[PDB]
Amino acid sequence: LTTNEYTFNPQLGYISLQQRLANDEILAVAFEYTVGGKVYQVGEFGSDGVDATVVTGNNSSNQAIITQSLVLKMLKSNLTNVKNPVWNLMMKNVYQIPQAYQIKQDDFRLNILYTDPSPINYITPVQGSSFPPNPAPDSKVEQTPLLNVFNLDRLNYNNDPQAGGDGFFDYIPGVTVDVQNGRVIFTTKEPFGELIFNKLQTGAGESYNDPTTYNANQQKYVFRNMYRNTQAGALQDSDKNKFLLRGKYKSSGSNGIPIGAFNVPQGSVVVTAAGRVLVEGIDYSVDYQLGRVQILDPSLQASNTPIEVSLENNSIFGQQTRRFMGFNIEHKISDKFVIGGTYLKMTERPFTQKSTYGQESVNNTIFGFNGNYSTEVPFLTRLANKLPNIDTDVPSNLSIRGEVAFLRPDAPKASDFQGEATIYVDDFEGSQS
Amino acid sequence: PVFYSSKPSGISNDDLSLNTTRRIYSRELYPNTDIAQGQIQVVNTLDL
Amino acid sequence: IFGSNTIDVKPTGSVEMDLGVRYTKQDNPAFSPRNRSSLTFDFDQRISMSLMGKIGTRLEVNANYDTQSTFAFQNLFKLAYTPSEDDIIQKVEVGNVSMPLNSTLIRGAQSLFGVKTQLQFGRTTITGVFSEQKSQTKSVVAENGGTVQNFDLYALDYDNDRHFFLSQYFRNKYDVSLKNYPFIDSRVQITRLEVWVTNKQNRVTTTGGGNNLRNIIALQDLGEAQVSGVPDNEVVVISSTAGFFNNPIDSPTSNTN
Amino acid sequence: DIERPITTGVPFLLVAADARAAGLGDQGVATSSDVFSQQWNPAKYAFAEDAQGLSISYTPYLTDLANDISLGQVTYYNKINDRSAFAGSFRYFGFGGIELRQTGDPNEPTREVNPNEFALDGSYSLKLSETFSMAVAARYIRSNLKVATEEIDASAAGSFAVDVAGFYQSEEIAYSDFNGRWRAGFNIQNLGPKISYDHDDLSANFLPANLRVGGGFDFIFDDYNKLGVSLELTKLLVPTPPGPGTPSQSQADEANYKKYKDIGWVSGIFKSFGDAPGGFSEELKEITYSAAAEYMYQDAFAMRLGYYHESPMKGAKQFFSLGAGFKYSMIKVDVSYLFSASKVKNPLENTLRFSLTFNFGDKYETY
Amino acid sequence: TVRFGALDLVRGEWRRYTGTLDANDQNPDDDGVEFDVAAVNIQENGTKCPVNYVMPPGVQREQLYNNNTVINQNEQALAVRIGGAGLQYQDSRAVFKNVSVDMRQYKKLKMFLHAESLPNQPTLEDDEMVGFIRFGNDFTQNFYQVEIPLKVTKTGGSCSISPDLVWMDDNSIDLALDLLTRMKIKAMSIDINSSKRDVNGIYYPDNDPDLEGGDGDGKLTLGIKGNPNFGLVRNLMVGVKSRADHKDIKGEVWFNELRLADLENKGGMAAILNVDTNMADFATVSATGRKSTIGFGSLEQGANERDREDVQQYNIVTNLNLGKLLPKKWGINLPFNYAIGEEVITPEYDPFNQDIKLDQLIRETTDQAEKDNIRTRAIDYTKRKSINFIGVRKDRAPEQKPHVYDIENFTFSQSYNQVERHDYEVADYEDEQSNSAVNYAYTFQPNFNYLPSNISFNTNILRQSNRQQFREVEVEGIGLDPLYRRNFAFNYQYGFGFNLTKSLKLNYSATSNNIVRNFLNDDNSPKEDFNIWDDYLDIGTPNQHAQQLVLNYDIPINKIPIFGFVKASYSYTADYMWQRSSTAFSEYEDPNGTVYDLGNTIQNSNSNTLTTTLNMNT
Amino acid sequence: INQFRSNFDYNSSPKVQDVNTNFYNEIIMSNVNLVEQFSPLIRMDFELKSSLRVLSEIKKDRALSMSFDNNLLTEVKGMEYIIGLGYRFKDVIFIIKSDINIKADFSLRNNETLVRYLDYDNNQLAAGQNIWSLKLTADYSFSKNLTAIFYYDHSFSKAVISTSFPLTNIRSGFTLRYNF
Amino acid sequence: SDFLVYPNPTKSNISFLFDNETASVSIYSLLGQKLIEKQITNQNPVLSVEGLTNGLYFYTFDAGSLHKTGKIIKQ
Ligand SMILES: CCCCCCCCCCC(CCCCCCCCCC)(CO[C@H]1O[C@@H](CO)[C@H](O[C@@H]2O[C@@H](CO)[C@H](O)[C@@H](O)[C@@H]2O)[C@@H](O)[C@@H]1O)CO[C@H]1O[C@@H](CO)[C@H](O[C@@H]2O[C@@H](CO)[C@H](O)[C@@H](O)[C@@H]2O)[C@@H](O)[C@H]1O
Repeated sequence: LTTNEYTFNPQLGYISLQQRLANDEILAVAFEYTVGGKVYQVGEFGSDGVDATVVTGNNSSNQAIITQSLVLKMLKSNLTNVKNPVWNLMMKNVYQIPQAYQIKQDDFRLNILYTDPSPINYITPVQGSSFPPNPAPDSKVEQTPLLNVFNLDRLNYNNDPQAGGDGFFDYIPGVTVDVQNGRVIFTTKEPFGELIFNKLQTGAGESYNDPTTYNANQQKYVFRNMYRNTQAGALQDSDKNKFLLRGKYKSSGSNGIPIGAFNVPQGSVVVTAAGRVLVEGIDYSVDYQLGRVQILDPSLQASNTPIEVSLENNSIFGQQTRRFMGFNIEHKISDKFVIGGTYLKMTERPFTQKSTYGQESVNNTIFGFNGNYSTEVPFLTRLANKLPNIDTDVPSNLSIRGEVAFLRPDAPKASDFQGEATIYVDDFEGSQS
Repeated sequence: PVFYSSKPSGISNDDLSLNTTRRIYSRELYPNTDIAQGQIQVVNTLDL
Repeated sequence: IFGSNTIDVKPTGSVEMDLGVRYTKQDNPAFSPRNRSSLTFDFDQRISMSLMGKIGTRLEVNANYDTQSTFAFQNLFKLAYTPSEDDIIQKVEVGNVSMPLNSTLIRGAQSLFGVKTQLQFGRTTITGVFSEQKSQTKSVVAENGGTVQNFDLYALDYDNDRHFFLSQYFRNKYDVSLKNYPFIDSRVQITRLEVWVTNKQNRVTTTGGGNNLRNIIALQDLGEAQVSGVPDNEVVVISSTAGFFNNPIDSPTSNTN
Repeated sequence: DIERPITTGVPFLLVAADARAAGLGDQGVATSSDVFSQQWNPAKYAFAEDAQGLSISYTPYLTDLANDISLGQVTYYNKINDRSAFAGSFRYFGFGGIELRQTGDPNEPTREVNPNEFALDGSYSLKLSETFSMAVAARYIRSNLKVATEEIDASAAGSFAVDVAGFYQSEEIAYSDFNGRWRAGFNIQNLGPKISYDHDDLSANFLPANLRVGGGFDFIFDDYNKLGVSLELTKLLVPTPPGPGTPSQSQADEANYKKYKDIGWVSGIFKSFGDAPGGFSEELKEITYSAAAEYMYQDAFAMRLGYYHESPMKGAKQFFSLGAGFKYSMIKVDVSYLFSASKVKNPLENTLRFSLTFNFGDKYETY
Repeated sequence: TVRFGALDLVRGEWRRYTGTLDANDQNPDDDGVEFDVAAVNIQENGTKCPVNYVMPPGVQREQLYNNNTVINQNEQALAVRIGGAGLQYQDSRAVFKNVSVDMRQYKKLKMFLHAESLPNQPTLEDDEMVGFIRFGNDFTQNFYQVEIPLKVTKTGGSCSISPDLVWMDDNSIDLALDLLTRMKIKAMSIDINSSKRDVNGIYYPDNDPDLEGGDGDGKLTLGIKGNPNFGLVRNLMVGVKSRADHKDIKGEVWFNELRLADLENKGGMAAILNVDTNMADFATVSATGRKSTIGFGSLEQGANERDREDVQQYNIVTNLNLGKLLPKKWGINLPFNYAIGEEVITPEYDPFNQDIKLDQLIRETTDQAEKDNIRTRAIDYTKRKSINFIGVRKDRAPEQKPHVYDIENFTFSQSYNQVERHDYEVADYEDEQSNSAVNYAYTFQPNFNYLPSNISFNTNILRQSNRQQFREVEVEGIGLDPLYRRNFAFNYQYGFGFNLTKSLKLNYSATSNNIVRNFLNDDNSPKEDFNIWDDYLDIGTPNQHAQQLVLNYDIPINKIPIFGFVKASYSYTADYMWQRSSTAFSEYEDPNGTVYDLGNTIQNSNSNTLTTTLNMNT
Repeated sequence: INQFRSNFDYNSSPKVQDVNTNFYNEIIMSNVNLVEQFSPLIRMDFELKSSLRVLSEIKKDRALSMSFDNNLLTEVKGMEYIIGLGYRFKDVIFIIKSDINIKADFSLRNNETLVRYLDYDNNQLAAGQNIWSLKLTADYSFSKNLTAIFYYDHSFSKAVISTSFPLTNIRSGFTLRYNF
Repeated sequence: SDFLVYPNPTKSNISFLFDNETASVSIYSLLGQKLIEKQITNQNPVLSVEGLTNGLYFYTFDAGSLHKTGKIIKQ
């Protein structure tokens, strides 16, 4: 492999390939490392190994060819055996953040939750028993956040150690995080196995490698079979996969918010800062061709407020045909008073009479009454003129915009089985490839 | 397919009707399956 | 019904029409003799025209048909019939109509294809539309610059078959060496590393870092010494370890172990 | 839904290639004399106003996914006398081009495969009377929708077809409020031997033999405003496969299918009427229809609405059509859009069909 | 001669569950039960020997258009074959599937089941094999189980049976999920070791003498194990159980069309009120008030995308030009932005149990303390408050001479954002941020010159203070220990550009970042009541310091009238960086107890460059 | 040299020979590359007075790569002949008169990848390519708007190793372009 | 190396050579839409069509703004 087909951790001693080896591919290594002044080598390199071929003879009639092999160390075997130590060399504590590329601190939050059935930031003992008494300060499980339980939070923002941590994932770009590939590495090789087993251990009579001796608290939280067995083989143990790594990461790259579409329709972008709709000419600007939204409001840029940007992108392929119909009344009560009665109906036409889960069709209706009232108030202008050093003549304005909307949803009659809106959890046609 | 489409030399129509040399159509093996017009209509069985 | 009889709809752009024969012949013996050659008719069009104009000073026509991109937001067609202001009907639009609604709760669709009509009863403005929508609504959340992406992995969904410890020594040293991170309690500094995989590509090239292809005998117990808290059979596959090791128990991984 | 539809080869012959007819609800058998009038009714080429004309039509397929799949058409008509005309069309349905390769170098030789299907037809139309004309068309159909691999042959399947058409256009008849004009037309299409995709005697598919009968009327206001209302009925002249059976269990199904498939096209034309347990009222369901209205202003702007309906139990292709046509100097541009109304996904939805016709030569009067 | 018309390796989406389903045997890899899972479709298995496969009554083949053709898509069902020695009395065999199904917007869960005897085997009798679904978080600790005794399709004569005799209505599962909710609420009071639970730990309301009417379904048997959630079904399993006491049953069971029906189409309401006023270009007040009910949403949102929560929010934003309160002769640009707001979100479904509506759970609790706990842990409250003094500067006079000591060069920016939240996770989450910045930028305008061309210097005091206390979702009496994150930092960068000669050009810059660490005790234990404004103008110990120097020289050798052609151009970029090691290094404590200083890091960099033209002409 | 390293075995220890009985080297590498490129070897570009412009260029390339892991010489050779002819026939009569622009592009790319063993005669042909091509195109303006182009592409790709198959491609026909 | 699909008539995966920006490939494959929707990255471009069926499939590779479509062949 070339140096661009893998990376490795020079201190912790593990390689990370650029391509997954999910088949009979064999992985073999030869490495040389240093411990202070000592140098150790574990395989045969091309430089110091035997020559590839030794030839004994003059012409092709009497020549003898001897092709020799390099002796390397096996990391992945040809035939998968989980009862072998070579199985243990694969790291099962690295989690790829989905589609993350260059995760940076202050733009990355991680948390560990126990979903059973709701996301909970801690662990309760099995009823009828309790967690081990008088734990070490690093072995606290009772009333302890799960980042502290799995040793992913023991440092403050500046990576200095703190007593109970700061409640945030410890972002160390060489120990717990892989910046260039967006991977999170745990500080233990089996975090949901031997680590939480040791946290919950009530005595020396329980051994991690003998699941018959667990103390009814390890029988619930210790996910041993995800480390002793393949992922497909660990799907059998259904009651253990309850720990959820939930988080967010912020991708900016360039200056502006990438709305995820290009050549968006004019006026199709709506930006809301904190429940209020910004003005497209004042608080932000839109570059439609590049699909960028730049926030021009000084107080909003440095505000940490989550800005929601909604856009109608027409670069879609495969979406069902959407029938949009409806009307809009614009009664004008006076020269400064408007009443509207918008009614809209959006139906979808499914490709098939059967709708699978996720690919659901909508037959929604939304109707609303709105009212706008804009006036000039010279009283405010005169009051401002009463201020010490203000004598401007620009008129003051007031504007009240109310709106009420009702949404009556439905499902299209096309996707109805025996007269009722139907969604197929499994029609059993997608199996058996 | 050259045996059935453009019959070669030394092959008769009796050689192509044996249930071991004859042509299999999908309408025989899959009578309920609908096949688009102009696509493959025959089953290319693997003979041993 | 129209202001005048003048029809000056000017077209612009280009049209291409290629007609010919495409002959192909691949000398693959595995093919049937009926597949000796493929002589097909190759016909293609590149209609790349636009059409702008006014009809009777009441119809405005604006169309752009270009068969060289995604038609959902490139192939445009707009008919606008605008009677006199005295009439009830103010505008009838056919084609790429728009439905801009100045309401926060109820959002209209900007990209539609259909009929849009507008009536004005003195003070009441009734705008009706019936169309098909060519776009999809998409929402993003941005905090301090760029967008925010959430992720929800589970315990089992780890990254497999990609990350490998280089030895049982490193595997059993990992936890203890990361006890007081960010300080790593390990003086190991891996200087050189070469990795060999199964070669299925069999593609020889001078630009892919040379052409190195060696016979490989990868051993499992190579460079293996014992471990303190780990039994030998969890470190080596050899049936008998009697007379196998020739170094102290906690020795670092090396060929001589 | 659809129960036992008729299985006919080369179905792309039944797809409207021109934007005018596709905007009139896929019917042109009785409309005004048109350059595109080769697929629908060649017999009105004798009534064309211009001496000769060329036409290029484009119908994209699956526009959202791929920009390659399409149905193009090139038509050329030329009337020599005032009684006759020669026409020739070339319809080509193509997937574009698949550039198949098996290596990674960006310069190794790639093999292009373009599975296509084209019909090249030529017709002669003679105006027997002053209001009635006939036409005979010969068509060659070739299908190359297969990709050559191992143990599969991609030889193109060919066939021939004969079309007989007739078109009657009455003189301008005045009425109480307007001076209208009557038109009628019939067309029997794709009368030819079975097309064999496997190049074998046993496995052959019928040609999509078609029968169109249509009639239309023109309301004329001020001699420069026209409103043409047309109505067309269409029927397939291919026997329908039997359903449950007309005697274990698979024995009856196989016997009925074999009996149906051992029927010649010449006999199949006569056998089309009936062959069902239902009566004449149920038999009449086999006819599809389409009604259209086209408004013409100054003979240079046209706005067309159309509605095409098939039977619920076969085909199930019902839709509305909008169309617009503009004439600048000698180039007529037509655009057509389709609003589906059937429970099955029409591949022509969200698709704007385009047509561009040039007309040149001397101007012939119309009776 | 053997002609393989088709030869494939077939892989399925439903995995056989290799593990016990009854707590008595515990070794399912025994009993000699040949348990197969396959699929029967109308394209291939339309001629099966026991029963020809036919679509269930009302099901139709999907029709698609590929190329001007109508293609009837395949119709398939999942077949499960139990043969060999047959099931034990209570042993069960099942196939599972990992999914993500939210079935809270649909009222009914329906399925078609078919049972038949194996050929050449003893006939399976009615109400012996039980077809069951089991869905939830897992298959052993948290699930709903819906069982139905199967009526065996009578065979023996013709293999082609009418679909209403293959897919009988007595075997179709039609389960209302509100029955599951009622069963869950009833089982909330059942102990985990109660006698009402069976050996497997499942609670069947039918087998409970104290419960009237059973589980409310006369055809189905319902059971619940461990507080599952059908608002997110992560695991779905279908299988067959046995009911024959002294018998081992063999048979084939088809499952088809597992669907959700009877959508809840009750709508929603929303209202918005925006009052926006401006006052003589001096004041601007914009108050927005929004209030939405459960089930509201947009047109494009489906069943699971609409709002399952009542939202009630407001937001008042005020802008003042305080600089206009002062005379314009000495212009002051002092904008003041004050934006307050808050939202309250009451969920439709209780955050605990995730699938019982909050009102229904509140009614069926009969415990005032617990009712208050539920109603309080449900609500999601958020309050934001922002104050901004960004861009404070004195505007230059129209006729004013630029000067180095002029105050018009400075610029001030203050920001203070506070967020107070509390929801199902955080009992009280506080986040205060203060950011004060002072910028300076002067540009000079017209042995060697020692007058810099431009000088820049900008400072920043960035303080972040998050307090995050998670809740005990059991009782609102204690809670968890609050977690404090503090990022008190003092950054400052500066630089200047000299043009010592017409050729030389020297650009220097230095950026430093210190961290304020006065909020900690003698140990590494953060203090609780340390305000963010406590010791503001504090410069902490340095944390990072970077220097950069850029020299550009043209080497005026052209003045020498021997080398008038040389165009030498030298460039020298020097960089330095000092980075403070974390306290894990500076105060490392070896296992012998000795404390070692492992020191910081220093980095260096040069960028020498020499571009010469050396024109040999002249 | 893409990557040279210092040898940890080149030290002061009395062990000075490896398993191959070779002295340890101070600097060790795996590959060295000699890349020669005539781009172009020649380019005769000349326009005649009859508007017949000719652009005939020959390019050559060698990519010797010596690998010390297996001590093999991977040699990549490339040759490319290119000919471009351009003519303008003046006033060709079909009653309609205009100029015919003839453009011919001939090409021939040879490519080889051998692996040479030093110890004996085992020259392996690892890869190859042999593709010649010819694109003729004649443009003729029937009017100010309508133009017609006659195009003819002919490509033949031989097999250097057996894993590749000879491929003949011949596109031909007409192209009518109309502008408004 | 602009954009390649190396094995077009494949009984196996797709190798999908392209630029750095990641991909959003999808498959519809003869009729309507049957989205596969993998998440090809810059240096791990391997698909999975080996199991679905045999036919001429439609793919829409998405490198951000680089929406390149085409047809693959399942042998
Ligand atoms: C089987 C297929 C036949 C195809 C016929 C093609 C004829 C091409 C000739 C261009 C043309 C037709 C418009 C074609 C537009 C289609 C473009 C296609 C685009 C595809 C995507 C433009 O004519 C128009 O265009 C104007 C250009 O601006 C012309 O201006 C002027 O145009 C030029 C003065 O003529 C000036 O040079 C130009 O300076 C001016 O400006 C005008 O004359 C006119 O409006 C003129 O047609 C003329 O050519 C003759 C040939 O001998 C044709 O005779 C026919 O020949 C056989 C049939 O070929 C038949 O057997 C035969 O019976 C019949 O006598 C007639 O038709 C004739 O009228």
